[PDB]
Amino acid sequence: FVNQHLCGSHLVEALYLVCGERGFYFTKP
Amino acid sequence: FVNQHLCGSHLVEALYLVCGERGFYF
Amino acid sequence: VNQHLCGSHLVEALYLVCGERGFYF
Amino acid sequence: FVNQHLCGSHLVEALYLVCGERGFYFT
Amino acid sequence: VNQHLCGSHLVEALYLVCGERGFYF
Amino acid sequence: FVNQHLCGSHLVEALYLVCGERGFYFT
Amino acid sequence: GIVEQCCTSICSLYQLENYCN
Amino acid sequence: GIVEQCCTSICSLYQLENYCN
Amino acid sequence: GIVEQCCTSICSLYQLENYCN
Amino acid sequence: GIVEQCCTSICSLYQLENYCN
Amino acid sequence: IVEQCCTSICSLYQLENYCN
Amino acid sequence: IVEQCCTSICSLYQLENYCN
Ligand SMILES: [Cl-]
Ligand SMILES: [Cl-]
Ligand SMILES: [Zn+2]
Ligand SMILES: [Zn+2]
Repeated sequence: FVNQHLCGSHLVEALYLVCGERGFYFTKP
Repeated sequence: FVNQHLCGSHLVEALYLVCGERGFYF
Repeated sequence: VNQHLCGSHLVEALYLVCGERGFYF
Repeated sequence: FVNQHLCGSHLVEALYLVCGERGFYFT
Repeated sequence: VNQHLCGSHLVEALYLVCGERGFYF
Repeated sequence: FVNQHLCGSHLVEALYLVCGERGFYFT
Repeated sequence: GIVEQCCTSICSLYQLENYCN
Repeated sequence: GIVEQCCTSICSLYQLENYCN
Repeated sequence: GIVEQCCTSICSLYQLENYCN
Repeated sequence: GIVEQCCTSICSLYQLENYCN
Repeated sequence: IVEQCCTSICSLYQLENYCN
Repeated sequence: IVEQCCTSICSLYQLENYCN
């Protein structure tokens, strides 16, 4: 799961630059 | 707001390494 | 110099927001 | 892919370095 | 080079999970 | 300093690069 | 759910937004 | 909420985990 | 130089967007 | 060397931990 | 250099050459 | 290196005198 993971890394770098202020809930299944 | 932002960045890098399946709020 | 390292995040956000676009440094 | 998205983010970073004043540029 | 890059996330998760120590290189 | 943390996240990432085999240590 | 939904393939900035509250 | 919580000063791994459901 | 502008205030998603090529 | 080991399974947090000086 | 250097590693007489 | 190199900048002839 090396790579779900190198990724979920850069995803979250990213929801962040983006939900700006309303933010979000992150279910990893 | 340059440097908050340089930083929210290095943050959510790090939430993720760490919550892994339960999800998160806030 | 900050400018030699912002130079480096800028070089990277520029690199996610700029998506594919790139940038001159 | 999420994988090379990730590698470029890396070289941008190397040239900034060798060249100096002299600079360098990245596409 | 995954290895020279995971070598650099790893020199960085190693530089984040490893902090000051440095690492053998 | 989130700022030199953030600069060394960056030099490590740099000598990894200059010395090559010979390595270099980053200490 | 979002991972099921963004790791293998890149999510841009909008999608990423439903999952916003 | 979390920003306020981690930007000028370095956040280590466990803080980060509360915000977890 | 940009070095001199975004490294000087933040740019919204909307302002970075400004040095991109 | 390291590059050899974590770069193959994830290392839970547990396994990265092995290369630090 | 993404590809010269994302597939094998590059020297500095070599990255010298990528300035100015 | 942080002197010759984080507040000004080092060149690599100079970063080379830092290798093994
Ligand atoms: Cl990577
Ligand atoms: Cl930085
Ligand atoms: Zn990476
Ligand atoms: Zn940085």
